[PDB]
Amino acid sequence: STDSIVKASNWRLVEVGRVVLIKKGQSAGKLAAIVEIIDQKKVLIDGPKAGVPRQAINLGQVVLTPLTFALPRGARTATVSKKWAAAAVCEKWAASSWAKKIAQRERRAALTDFERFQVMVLRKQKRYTVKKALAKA
Amino acid sequence: IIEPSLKALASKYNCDKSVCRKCYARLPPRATNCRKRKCGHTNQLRPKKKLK
Amino acid sequence: MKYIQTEQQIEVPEGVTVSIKSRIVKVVGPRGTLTKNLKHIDVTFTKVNNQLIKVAVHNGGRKHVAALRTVKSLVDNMITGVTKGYKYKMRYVYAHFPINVNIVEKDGAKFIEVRNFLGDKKIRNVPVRDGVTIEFSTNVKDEIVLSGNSVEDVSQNAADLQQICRVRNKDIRKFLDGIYVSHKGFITED
Amino acid sequence: GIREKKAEYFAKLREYLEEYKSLFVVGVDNVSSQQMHEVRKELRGRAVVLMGKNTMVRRAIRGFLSDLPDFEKLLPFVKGNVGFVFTNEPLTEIKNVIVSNRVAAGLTVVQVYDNGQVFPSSILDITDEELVSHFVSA
Amino acid sequence: MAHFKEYQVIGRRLPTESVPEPKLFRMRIFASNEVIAKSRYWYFLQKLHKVKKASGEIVSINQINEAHPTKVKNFGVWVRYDSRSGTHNMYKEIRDVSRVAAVETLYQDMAARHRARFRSIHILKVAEIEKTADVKRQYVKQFLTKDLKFPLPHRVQKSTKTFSYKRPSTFY
Amino acid sequence: VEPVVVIDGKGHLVGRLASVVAKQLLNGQKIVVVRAEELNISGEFFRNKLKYHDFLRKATAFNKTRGPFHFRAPSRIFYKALRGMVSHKTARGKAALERLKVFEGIPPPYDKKKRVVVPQALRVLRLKPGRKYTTLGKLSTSVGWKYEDVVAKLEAKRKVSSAEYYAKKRAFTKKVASANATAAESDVAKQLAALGY
RNA sequence: AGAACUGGCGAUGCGGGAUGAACCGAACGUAGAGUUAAGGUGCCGGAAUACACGCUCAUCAGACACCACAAAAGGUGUUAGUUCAUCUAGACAGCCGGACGGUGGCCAUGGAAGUCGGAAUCCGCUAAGGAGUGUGUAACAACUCACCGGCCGAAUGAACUA
RNA sequence: GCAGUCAAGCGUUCAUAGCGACAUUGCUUUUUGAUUCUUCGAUGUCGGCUCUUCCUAUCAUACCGAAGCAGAAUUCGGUAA
Ligand SMILES: [Zn+2]
Repeated sequence: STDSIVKASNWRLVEVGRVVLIKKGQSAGKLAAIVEIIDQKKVLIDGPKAGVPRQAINLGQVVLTPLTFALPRGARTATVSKKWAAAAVCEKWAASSWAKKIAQRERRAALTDFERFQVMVLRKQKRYTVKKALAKA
Repeated sequence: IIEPSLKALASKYNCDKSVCRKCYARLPPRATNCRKRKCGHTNQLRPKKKLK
Repeated sequence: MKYIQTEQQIEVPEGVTVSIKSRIVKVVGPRGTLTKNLKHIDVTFTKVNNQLIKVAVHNGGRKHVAALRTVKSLVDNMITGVTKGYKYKMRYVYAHFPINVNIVEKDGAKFIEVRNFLGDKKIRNVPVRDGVTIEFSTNVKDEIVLSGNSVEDVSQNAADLQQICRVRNKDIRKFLDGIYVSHKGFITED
Repeated sequence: GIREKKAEYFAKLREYLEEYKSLFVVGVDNVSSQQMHEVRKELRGRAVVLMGKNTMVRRAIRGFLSDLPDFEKLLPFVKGNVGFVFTNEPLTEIKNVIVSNRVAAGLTVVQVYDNGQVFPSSILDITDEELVSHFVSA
Repeated sequence: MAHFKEYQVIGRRLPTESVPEPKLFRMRIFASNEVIAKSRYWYFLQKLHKVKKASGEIVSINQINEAHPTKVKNFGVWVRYDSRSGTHNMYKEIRDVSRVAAVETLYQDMAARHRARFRSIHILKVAEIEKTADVKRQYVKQFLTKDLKFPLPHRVQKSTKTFSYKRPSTFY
Repeated sequence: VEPVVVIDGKGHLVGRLASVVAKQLLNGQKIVVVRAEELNISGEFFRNKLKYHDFLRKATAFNKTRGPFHFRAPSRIFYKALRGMVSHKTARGKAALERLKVFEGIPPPYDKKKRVVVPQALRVLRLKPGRKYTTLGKLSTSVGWKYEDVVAKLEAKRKVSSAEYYAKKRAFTKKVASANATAAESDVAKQLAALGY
């Protein structure tokens, strides 16, 4: 065909309204959103839903999300929480495979040996079904 | 027997050049500095002297 | 100062196509096809339409930036070659000894053959690259031409023919003989 | 000096924005130096034409808002290789001598300004057959 | 030479019977404690007037917090620094949130690009640029462009373990 | 955490890898390395080659054959590099070395085994892009090593067989992910998921 | 080689300085536990391939006081900075339009109309225009610059410093 | 002993093709000195011969650059032991 073809790296851009995960620090396991940029490696964030205070940070302690919402620059924390709720971004985050695996391993940590034996027996029964299931087909 | 057009044409390749006063290299005539590391990429150059 | 974003722009005209995948470039047009690999540069691309591409660098230094332009220029050179073609005319030069020039094929090798350079008994043989084609001029004397879509091969075999007939031990300012590039342009638009 | 030369240009512009009641913003795109001169000798009757840097045209007209406030709306029309033909003669005469006579197509009339009014120069060429349909049909 | 703080330090000659109520001088000092602050205060006051710590007195040392430690600001800093064979004046622009963070980054940057040390550096002025386009420097201006966005390519996983089983990716 | 540790030479950095291998041996893990020729070395070929040549001229002047031994082959290159990081004149160091194995390409007894990677030693991870570097097979065959082309031949021979195996396994996993979803929609699966599985 | 003050070595082990009489730390009964020193934490080697800001890529890098050396002079390599200058009354760069009239200005000649050469550098209209910076014709035709204007819109040049 | 910087000047003109005053920074330990650390209950204290190797600041040979290189010849210089 005549159609020119290219792949372009679809990167998570650093921007305003961009929601982020905290990797390190006291707010590990939390989410927040950017307000403003300072340099290549420094930004300003707030996690009022998550309960993070408005603050600057280096980006090494943080990973971007694939998610993002609409937000003007310099938004104070109240407006930030407002737009966060309006966009319903934590809801959307919960539907991630990412958050699900996270809460999964959180459970896996929280398990009790009784529950682990339960898990074992359940795996065994599931497997007994699945073997003869994947015998005929 | 040999004509001035191709004379100048060849001079582009043999004469119309510049020379390092240190690295003795054969440089583009309009260059400012020597492209050679050993002379410190210096600026002290000259033109290749002309014949007769 | 680590420029945060810079970019250059590339036009794609009608009848042309391009395919980019992991810095592996195919460029197809009427003359044929041309391929290249640019994995030795870390850069991004973007089709915006079938008429334009952007190339871009994020957060690059000075020398990192510099490659964007030459890469763009190289792409443009490929495009111009696959559409218009490239054509490099030289001229022979001599004052006493007539430079004898022919072509000759060893197992289809197509070596250019040169004799009588300054009266030498030496026969010089220069292979012909692929995709490049040669014509002796008839309307005008001693004007032999190369042409092809690959500027690299064209220019290189041309300069091969240049530097192969390099005089030794003699004041070239007087001894100007050789073969010298007079003109370079395209096959198309004359 | 050069700023005085910019001032030298600004003065003649105000000289003609004030001395003349009308002006024709004319497209001087593509007009030759010989075509610009032959427009003068025909315009030596009334009209005087003033060229310069459009940026100096706008920056000159931008400065004229204390008095001459209705000159504000020339600035949307200070674009491209264009120029003013300041004149007091009637509309269609200078308009035709600009547009029809000594034209090579190729100078048109971009805008005609007079007493804080804007004409698109199209109804300006209305010869007849427009008032009869208005007066008779009314 | 640590994470800094800003103090205002007010100090005075000792009062005499001749001259009581001497002429309170204040300074804004970037330093990591009041001790260093008082030291530098006397350093500078010695340089300007015929006074020293022995004939003088410090009236008050007060820490100044930023008024808006979250609003991202653009500072201009006028600096004096001793080189190896000379001393020089500078104006540098820094986009950061607080004066103190700007000063931290400035000392690191001058040590990096000039191998200058704190002992060698005098800070003449720190001033906020209220309006953009009064900024003079491109490496700050490229962040003031409207609706700025860019990615962070080549994300590297610092690994908890020594061994991995799958050649990771720089996608991000 | 294993009896054996099989490692790919590819994409790594020599000294980094050698340090970590050294400490792992001296803690007592048994290690084995493959595809050494695919090592990456920082800095360009010319610099690395000059450094080898300087290393190469140094010899016991009165008798060359007892002096330093200038092994060319990439395996022995990494071997030397790592021996520099060990008290190999110890019986403990000699034990640590006996715990080690190194290979070019990847022979049968390991190619059918899992083999792993060491992020602290990876070029792309550690070494900044925009920087040049060097390939160990190129350097070795430059400086007197012979058997490169053989490695290409054997490794392609292997890789085809590996591809067939992987695709065969993939079809089986697709079968699995098909036949298991039906039980994924089952009460036991629901309970396991409630438990975090 | 010879002096002043002090501290050391000699008469003194120890930890570090790889090695080392004198340096750094510290001075010693025999043992244990804890905390440090100077010094160090990729591996040899015990200790973070810790964090952060930036600089640097060397066809001869650099890598720790004592200490095991280096300069003068240079560099359109790179970084950062100072002074000056052009420029938002629109600059530079780059594109773009005019590149005229008195006028083919005067001599030179087979022809030389702004561009083989020799001699004058004048005037008009001009936003501006050289009696032309050049390609091209046998010579005109046909373009581009000097100079000026449309476009973008804030940059552009030089000399310096480390 | 050797190498650099600057360049008034030579080089018909032309500082720098090649030279280069006035100064001036360095390198080497094959000169000779200075010192006297080691050895005087003992290092066999010129030169030659024979023989192996190392250096390069290359005399020749390889490939090259520059010239006041027309050619021939010669010079300056480079990667090179
Ligand atoms: Zn040179």
